Amino acid sequence: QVQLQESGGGLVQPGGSLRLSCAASGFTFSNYKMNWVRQAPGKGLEWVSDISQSGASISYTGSVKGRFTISRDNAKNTLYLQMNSLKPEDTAVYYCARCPAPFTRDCFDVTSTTYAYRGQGTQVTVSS
Amino acid sequence: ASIAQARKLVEQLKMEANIDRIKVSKAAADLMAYCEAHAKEDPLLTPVPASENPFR
Amino acid sequence: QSELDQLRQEAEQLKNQIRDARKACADATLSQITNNIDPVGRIQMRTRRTLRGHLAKIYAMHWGTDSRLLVSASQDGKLIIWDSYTTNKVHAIPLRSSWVMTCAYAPSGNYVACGGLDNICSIYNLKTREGNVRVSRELAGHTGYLSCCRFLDDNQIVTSSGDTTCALWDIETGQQTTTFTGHTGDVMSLSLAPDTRLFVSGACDASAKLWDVREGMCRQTFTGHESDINAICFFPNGNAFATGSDDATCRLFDLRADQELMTYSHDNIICGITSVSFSKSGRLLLAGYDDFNCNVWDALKADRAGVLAGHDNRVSCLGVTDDGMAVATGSWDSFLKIWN
Amino acid sequence: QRNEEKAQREANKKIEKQLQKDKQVYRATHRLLLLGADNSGKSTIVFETKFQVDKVNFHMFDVGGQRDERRKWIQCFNDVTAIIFVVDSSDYNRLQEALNLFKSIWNNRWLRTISVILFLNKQDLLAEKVLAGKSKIEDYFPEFARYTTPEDATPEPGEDPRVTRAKYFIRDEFLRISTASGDGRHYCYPHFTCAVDTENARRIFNDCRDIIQRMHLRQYELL
Amino acid sequence: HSDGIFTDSYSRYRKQMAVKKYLAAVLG
Amino acid sequence: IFKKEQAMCLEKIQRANELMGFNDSSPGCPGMWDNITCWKPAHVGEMVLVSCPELFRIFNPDQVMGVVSRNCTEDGWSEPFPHYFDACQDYYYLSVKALYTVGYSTSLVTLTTAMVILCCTRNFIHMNLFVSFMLRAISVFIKDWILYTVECKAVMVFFHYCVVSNYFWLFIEGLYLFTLLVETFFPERRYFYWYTIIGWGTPTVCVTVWATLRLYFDDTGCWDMNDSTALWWVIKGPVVGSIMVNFVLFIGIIVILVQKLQSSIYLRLARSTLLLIPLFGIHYTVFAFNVSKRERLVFELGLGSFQGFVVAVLYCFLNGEVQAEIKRKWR
Repeated sequence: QVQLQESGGGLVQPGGSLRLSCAASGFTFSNYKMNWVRQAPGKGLEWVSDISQSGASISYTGSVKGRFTISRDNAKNTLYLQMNSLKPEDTAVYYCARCPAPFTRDCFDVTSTTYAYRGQGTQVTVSS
Repeated sequence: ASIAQARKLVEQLKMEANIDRIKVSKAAADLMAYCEAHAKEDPLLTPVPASENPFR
Repeated sequence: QSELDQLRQEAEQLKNQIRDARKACADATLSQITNNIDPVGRIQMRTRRTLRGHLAKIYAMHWGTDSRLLVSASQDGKLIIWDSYTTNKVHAIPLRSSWVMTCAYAPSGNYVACGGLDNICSIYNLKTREGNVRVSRELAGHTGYLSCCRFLDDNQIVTSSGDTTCALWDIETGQQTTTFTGHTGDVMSLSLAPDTRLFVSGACDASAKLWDVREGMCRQTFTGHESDINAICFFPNGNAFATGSDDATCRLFDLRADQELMTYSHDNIICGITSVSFSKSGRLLLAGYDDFNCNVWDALKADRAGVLAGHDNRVSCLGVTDDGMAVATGSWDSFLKIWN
Repeated sequence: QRNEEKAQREANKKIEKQLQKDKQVYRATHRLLLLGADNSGKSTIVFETKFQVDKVNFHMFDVGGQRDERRKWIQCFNDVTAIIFVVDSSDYNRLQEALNLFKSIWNNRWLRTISVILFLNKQDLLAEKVLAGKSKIEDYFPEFARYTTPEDATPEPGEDPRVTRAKYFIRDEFLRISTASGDGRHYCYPHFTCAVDTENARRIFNDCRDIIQRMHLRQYELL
Repeated sequence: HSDGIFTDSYSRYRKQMAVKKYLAAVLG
Repeated sequence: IFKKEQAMCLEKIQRANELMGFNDSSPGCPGMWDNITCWKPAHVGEMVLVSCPELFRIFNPDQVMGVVSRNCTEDGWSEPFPHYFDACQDYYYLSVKALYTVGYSTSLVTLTTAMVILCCTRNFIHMNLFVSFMLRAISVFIKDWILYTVECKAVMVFFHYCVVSNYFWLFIEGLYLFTLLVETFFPERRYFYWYTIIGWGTPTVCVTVWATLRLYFDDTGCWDMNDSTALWWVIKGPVVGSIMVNFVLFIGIIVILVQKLQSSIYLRLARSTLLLIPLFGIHYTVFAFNVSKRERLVFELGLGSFQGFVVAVLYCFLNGEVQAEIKRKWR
């Protein structure tokens, strides 16, 4: 019954802005973590950003610090990721991934060959 | 790649579409019938004194 | 690639009509049947005997055929079969792989099994070697950890694993007889049927799958959970399945009505469920939690039948006897307890 | 028959003698789950490898061959006395996976009380990579600008201050993950090592000694 | 030892009191 | 106390007068035991001489002497020499006795309560220590009720057994913590089988050598006047040894603890020390030297007689699993 769908994507010129929106249904959304995990071609899976159950603790990791910003909507079952100042290396597939268990400070979802709680995602690309 | 999982899922969900699916009241009547047929002999529901209980 | 997308949309519209059809066969709920049923209300149990002697935690236990012998699975290596009447050990079998995860017991009382983290389900003989109990048959062949093993007959053994495989095995050749693939996550526990013709499998996928024993394809696929399936056990006839999750939502699924009949949640419970195995009656479900205590729940009337507390740490496995004369719990403090 | 009960009581006393020997054997050895990134110098840091220091035998239980998932079989390792970690201090492309992983080992539910050790491995490769200066830490970590050397840092003679600044930044990053939710129950002892030296088992012996001393002092509430 | 020093001093004192009272009752 | 020495010297007097009464002569005044001493029979005009019996040892101890004579007369026994009197605070003791009788009673009450609720392996040594405290309080009450006969000496032997066992048992708890922090590996619970043998099996050796070496060599009274240090130090040498060795083990544990605590600080170090004093018994180390006897007895029977209550508050009713076990009977 747990389903996750995603929205956004396309080709965006470097320097553009984009809004990735993840909509999920089938559970109670407000009581565990959320992660945003991207897939670069030729490489494995790499984790991008994390937000807690309320929006209290947010952390962006890697070379996406500051230029991107995520937030979430509990009552609309939605994740938001607003990105500014893209690059050729952010050509990726983007999956919104879920914590495996409620009420946890831990999360192992990103570096999975396969997982059970992440959608098929959107594709972002840039022009050159 | 996706063809094998697709034929598998449509098979495993058409069998669910070709089994007689009877009411929830029918299933709860089945559980209640098994309850009234097995309430007399179970040592868990009917408590037992120390003479005929081998766990004392 | 576009015809594969049309294939996916064909799959989506068909399971749309199926999941709308499954609602159509269910117009009333289970709450409309508990109105004229005499509830148990309160019931409690006194601990009778505490089998002690294990050196580290207890990970699984299996009940016997005569409801006198049980087999306990420590995690320092020892696999000890106890006599629960006289509260005394019968055999203590050291092992190769220390990290055992589930054991089982024969229908003829002759053999035991040890599922490991070292990927080899070992099978031990007992009554033909009363002295010098050694390893009879290794069942190498999996890649991941083996998570639940039972005995279908004394020649057939159903082992689930971690590489999603969940294969049915024959002891005489040491080969994978029938494979039941289809999952995409860690498969945690199995529960055999009375007729040994079906068996139900719960995984990390938040889904249960009911399989035949002969053809080898998924007949039924239930869903509805928000986390892992951490144990399952089901009804003595083969038409209702009790499922314990990590979301603390005990569920009772049906095979004839094909839809999820009963959910149970509460507000005082945030601890996940480790094992659910339930009585000969259709009344008592028994759940074990991460709040170090067992909770006896009533099936058709979702009310607390009772609390069985008394453990030092997390309860890891549970077992009801065949004759219903006892209920044993095994927790992570090396103390089994028997309750009736 | 009561005489078969007497033979059962004799076999019970023999079995209790068996459990007494194996209780002394099991309490003798200290399990140490060793997990880490691959191609990070994991095997050369000394499945089951048993090594003896000062008449104490550690059963270092590496795990391999399972598929790429934890949180079903990592709950089976909560009675160990340490968790050795090994990461690569040179390859900056995998530090963020290691940081998220050891954040998850710190704050899992059933591994709260288990206190990790840290072996930063392949050390002089980091020294070579920061002497050559091809890739900067600011390409991956945007936080390297607002950081300087710590005062307790012991610099190696003949090594640059950029070496000490980069290496102690990585150590302070792991420790900054540690002190957020560590409650005085479980600590993270860092250690820099290369793949060359064989002195490491002495250091694991000293720090497993420190973990058991702190575990005994928390039972008497003294500390 | 602290109860031993008290029992020693108290029993020596109480014998001294009875002997002084006896040499008061006899010799006046 | 007077009639037995009366009987002894009157036996001497009748022996004297029946030896002199064989001859045709006789003493003009017969031999007589006066109300503290006696005189040998003699003729008139004689001067019979004797020293004073042992009562002077508690009257004035420095003449060790006075000698008293007496004369005879045909009328009777004449006027003597300058006599034995001439020739050779209780509120405090009742205060101390009332203070420790309320002390050991509140000790015994809270210890049987805390041993009901407490009943690990550390908890085995702590339950054995609480057994020793309850045995000490029971034995002090039996001694105070009996002393204040072969039952008297046997109760005094049981009393010194309970007290010497309690001081050894504080020391063995100190050795258990210091062995746990230095030899940190090697859990040998064979040690535990040795612990009771050096805790309940050494004071039997001490009070048996004390009882036998008191039965010979000056058995006096109810064995409560110690009166000779070489028979007294057979149950004081072990207790002074236990106190001083436990003080070194407390210094060793505080060195290991400040070394782990450096890694406020000083408030946590002082709060760590101040709950290791009633368990290790460090407050007996202030007094190890007859002099300052009033201040020593007040500090070690007025405020050391609540050590059972302080230990049963600090180590059963307030710390750790017992509160969880209290919640196991609360919720």
